[PDB]
Amino acid sequence: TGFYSKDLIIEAANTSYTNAWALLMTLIATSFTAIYSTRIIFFALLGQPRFPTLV
Amino acid sequence: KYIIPTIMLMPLTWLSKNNMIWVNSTAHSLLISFTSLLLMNQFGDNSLNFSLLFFSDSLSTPLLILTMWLLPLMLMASQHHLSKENLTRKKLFITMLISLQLFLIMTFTAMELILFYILFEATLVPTLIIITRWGNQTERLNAGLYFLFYTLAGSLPLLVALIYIQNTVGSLNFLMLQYWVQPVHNSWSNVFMWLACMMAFMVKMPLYGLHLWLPKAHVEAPIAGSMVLAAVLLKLGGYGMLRITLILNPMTDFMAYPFIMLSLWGMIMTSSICLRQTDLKSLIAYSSVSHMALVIVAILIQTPWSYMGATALMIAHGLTSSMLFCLANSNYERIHSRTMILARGLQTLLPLMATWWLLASLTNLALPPTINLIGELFVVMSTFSWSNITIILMGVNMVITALYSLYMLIMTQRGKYTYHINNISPSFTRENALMSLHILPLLLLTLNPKIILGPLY
Amino acid sequence: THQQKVLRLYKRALRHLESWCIHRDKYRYFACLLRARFDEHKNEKDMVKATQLLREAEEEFWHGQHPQPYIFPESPGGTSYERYECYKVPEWCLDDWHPSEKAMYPDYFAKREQWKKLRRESWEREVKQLQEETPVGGPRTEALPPARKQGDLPPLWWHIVTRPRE
Amino acid sequence: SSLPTTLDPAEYDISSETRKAQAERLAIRSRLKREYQLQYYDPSRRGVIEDPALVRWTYARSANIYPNFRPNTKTSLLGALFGIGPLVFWYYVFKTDRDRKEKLIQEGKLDRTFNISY
Amino acid sequence: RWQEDPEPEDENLYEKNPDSHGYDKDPAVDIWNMRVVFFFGFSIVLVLGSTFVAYLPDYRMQEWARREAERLVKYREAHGLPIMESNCFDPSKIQLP
Amino acid sequence: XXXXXXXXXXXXXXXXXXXXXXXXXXXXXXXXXXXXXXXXXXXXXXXXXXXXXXXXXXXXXXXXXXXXXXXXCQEKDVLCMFEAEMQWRRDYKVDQEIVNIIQERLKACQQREGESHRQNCAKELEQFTQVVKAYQDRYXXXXXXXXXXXXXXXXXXXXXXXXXXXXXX
Amino acid sequence: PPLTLEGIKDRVLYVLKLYDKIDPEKLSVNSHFMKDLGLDSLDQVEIIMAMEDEFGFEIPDIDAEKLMCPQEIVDYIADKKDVYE
Repeated sequence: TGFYSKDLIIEAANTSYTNAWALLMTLIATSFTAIYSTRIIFFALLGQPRFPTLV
Repeated sequence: KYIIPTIMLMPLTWLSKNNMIWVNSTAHSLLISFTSLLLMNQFGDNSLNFSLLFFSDSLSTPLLILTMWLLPLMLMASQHHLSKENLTRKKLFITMLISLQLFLIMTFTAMELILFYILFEATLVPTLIIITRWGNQTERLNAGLYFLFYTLAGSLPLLVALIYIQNTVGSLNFLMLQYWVQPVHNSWSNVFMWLACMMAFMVKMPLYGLHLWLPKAHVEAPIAGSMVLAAVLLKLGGYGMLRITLILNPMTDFMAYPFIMLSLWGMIMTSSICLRQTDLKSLIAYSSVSHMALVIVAILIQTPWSYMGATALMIAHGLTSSMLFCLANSNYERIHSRTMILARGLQTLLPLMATWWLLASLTNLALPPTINLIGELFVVMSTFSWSNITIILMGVNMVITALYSLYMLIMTQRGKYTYHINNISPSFTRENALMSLHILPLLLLTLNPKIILGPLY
Repeated sequence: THQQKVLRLYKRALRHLESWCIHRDKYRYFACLLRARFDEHKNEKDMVKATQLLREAEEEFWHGQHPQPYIFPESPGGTSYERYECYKVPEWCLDDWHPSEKAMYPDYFAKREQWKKLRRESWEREVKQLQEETPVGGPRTEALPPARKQGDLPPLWWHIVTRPRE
Repeated sequence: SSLPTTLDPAEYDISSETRKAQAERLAIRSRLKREYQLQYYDPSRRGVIEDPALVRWTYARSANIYPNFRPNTKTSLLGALFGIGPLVFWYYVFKTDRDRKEKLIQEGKLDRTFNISY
Repeated sequence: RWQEDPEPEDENLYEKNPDSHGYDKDPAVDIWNMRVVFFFGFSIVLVLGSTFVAYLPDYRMQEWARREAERLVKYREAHGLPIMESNCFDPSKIQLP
Repeated sequence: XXXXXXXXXXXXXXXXXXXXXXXXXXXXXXXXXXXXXXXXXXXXXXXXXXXXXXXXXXXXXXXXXXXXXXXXCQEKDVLCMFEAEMQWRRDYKVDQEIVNIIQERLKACQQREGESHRQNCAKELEQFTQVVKAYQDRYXXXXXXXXXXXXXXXXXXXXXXXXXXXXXX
Repeated sequence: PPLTLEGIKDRVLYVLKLYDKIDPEKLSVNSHFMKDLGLDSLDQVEIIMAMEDEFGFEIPDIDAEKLMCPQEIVDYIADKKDVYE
């Protein structure tokens, strides 16, 4: 469902008369989506458990 | 029909026995307030005439109904106070509140400039006695002296102004007669003629300058937080500005231009001081300067939109600020010092009052349309037609109106109250009644305030 | 209080180390590296050099000072539920219960009457015991424990010996 | 506002004459605490106590208007420059906007076609 | 020393003695005052009063002008040429010079 | 009715050509909810109409015409001006609500076309510009709060400016 | 989750025994870490940090000086958390 929402914004924004620097700044942010999502997976979920409790 | 039932309320208190008093003064005023809403709400094409000029009529006055609504509401608040005092002085005091309301009925109904003025100054004497006696704090005499020093030095210039106009052009008396109005040609002799008519209502309608009249009367309160509602009536008592600007001088408003500018900083700098101050009553007293400054900005523009916003704001402030003083009364009767830092903690002791704190604080802001948004929004939309830059100044005020309400809430939301052993009992039946009888008329005016904001609406 | 200054700096260093590291095995490795630093210098007695090392300990601690510190559980101040989930009704409100409503749960009402009677009777003895322990004019910083505690009741308890909980 | 690093473990005397002064801090602190403790743990109190530190705190802001400011120095005139100054500032802002608007009404019409308001 | 002034009074009952009260002195009169006559003005002036605030007082020709305007729109469009507004109050009056 | 412009004719007819599935679910619910509570409310409205029977006539709006204008009454006099001030105020209250009808005509223009909106209509936008411009220049909109004496001065100010422009050109 | 007086004596003892700094026979319940158990000045802060993280980390530096005996440390942790009625 991200393809039906997010991917249609990026493809439309490429064909424009508007600023290139404004377009290039958003293009880094679209690739930036994968890093913070893995900061929920790899850090908090995945790997060795780090929950500090006796039980 | 409003002459000699309030005058018949006078012997009621004296004749009634010592066990009663409060039961008679309230019940025989609520049915009188019912008749005001029954008869005065009717209007034709223009302004009517109820009788010959002893008390005249209504043109844009639903503000008369508000005074009749506060006719029993002041007696509700002063119940814990004046409970340990002499029974003869209780009979003396209620009559002084009645006499205030007696002249207040007269001033709103009478469509004169001469009869209005002498009964406008007849509200000054009862308030003086009400402030200087039963004052819980020291130096209450400064609140009494400056009450008549600031007002009378500005209002006695009306005698040299009003009589001068009627000597030149017909007579002011009937007002609807006064359409012989010649346009003011803007001369140096006419400069002080405009100023003397305005300066009388520059004191009771607080600007940035000559505004110290108000907070001293509230900090050195007449009675705890009970007779402050009469001082709220004195704020809206400067409604003569609606009549003077419209009738006496419509052409020359070049001198109004600096007075809007003086009240424009009476919006920001009067709200800035109302952020750090320790007294809880003073945090309502300085906020009441800014909300009543809105009217002074509005009237001097003289556009039809501003009058719609102003007349709404006169009723809006009369029921919202007075409600905030009732919350200050409930805190002062338990702690006996109005320090905001000391009195800290709701819900732990006062669960039901906390919801009433919200319905009174957030009304300073523009909520879902009660009467305050309807009051403010028309004024802001009127200032844009005057000048485009106004909303930059007006927008800062919209931020600090949130710094009015939430700062009053947060400093009472902080659950501690470690030093407090008192405030054990939550609330009396009459205590919560003050919270309801102030807010529910505001809640009923959400539906249709057509009979509130009505100068030809 | 030089011994307290070393302990407070070391306690802060351990709880700030967990914010920089990710895994528990890496936390143990860096803690032993910190143990190699502090234990070697504390062994010998120093008068000027010990204070010089403590002022040098401000550095490294300030180079790595703010990565948003891991104050995870209910800690005093900081972040994450400092004084939260607290209704905290005091004993002052527990006395003003209305009739025809205070009758519900009579065991709590009957016990509280005995607690109030125990406090009112022992207050005169607590004032004598508390007033007796005085160096001259004012106290020299600290509480007053019971010295001649025959029957019972320390001088000064109600808020201290009657917390709401959590 | 703090200029260098956050002041907590920086700049302090190494157990000199300040230790005698630091012990004096707890002596006055406990003196005000013990009189607070005696007027707290009794069941027969009922009522919020005074605390003179907060009473004088309110008196410092509300009062002390004319006992203070009796030497009206040049700093008060600098405060007056922030007083009257902004009020005269808008006089050259609103008038310049009005003379821009009023000239556009008479010569070279700038009025709105659908302006029924005011 | 004043020898007459030192006599402080601090008595706030509220719940202690009357159990259920709005104000001090005489509980029988208090129920009749704080809970009865205050609430009759709370019922009549606010509920039966609300049928007079906005509910049918006609009020300065607000609904009257709707029936007046609707019949004047159809009249001056079918028979007349200008659309209800052209000149105000003065048709060929006395000139300025 | 009559005063309201309204649409010419409403179109739309059911096709149902492509696929079967379960027909039209909206039309199936339209027949279902027509008898569920739409028929019950129509029966209750008919029962309330039948229970009315005798009804009051009510003679509607009062006339009251002319009574001499303020322009006709020369020289200041309280007895003559009072009825003239009422006549101007009654017209000003009507002229306020004339704009409101044409305002609602433009509201109907936006909805009843939808897709076109600006390209079509052509009459409602033209009628709005004919009335508002007449309202702006004659009936206050610049003369502050309403006054009958000020309106005569405003009408004379527009007439003197027009006469000076016509004589020059 | 509810906490009992027996639970406080079981969780603190298991955390102390797992530390490997002191023998299980050397420290039982009342043997102090200051002199009896055989722990250093740096170890006192290390044992306090480990015991707090296991149960509920809310141990200030002011109470760390008072916390020396494991029997007193279990009582101080129960007093702050309001455990065992």
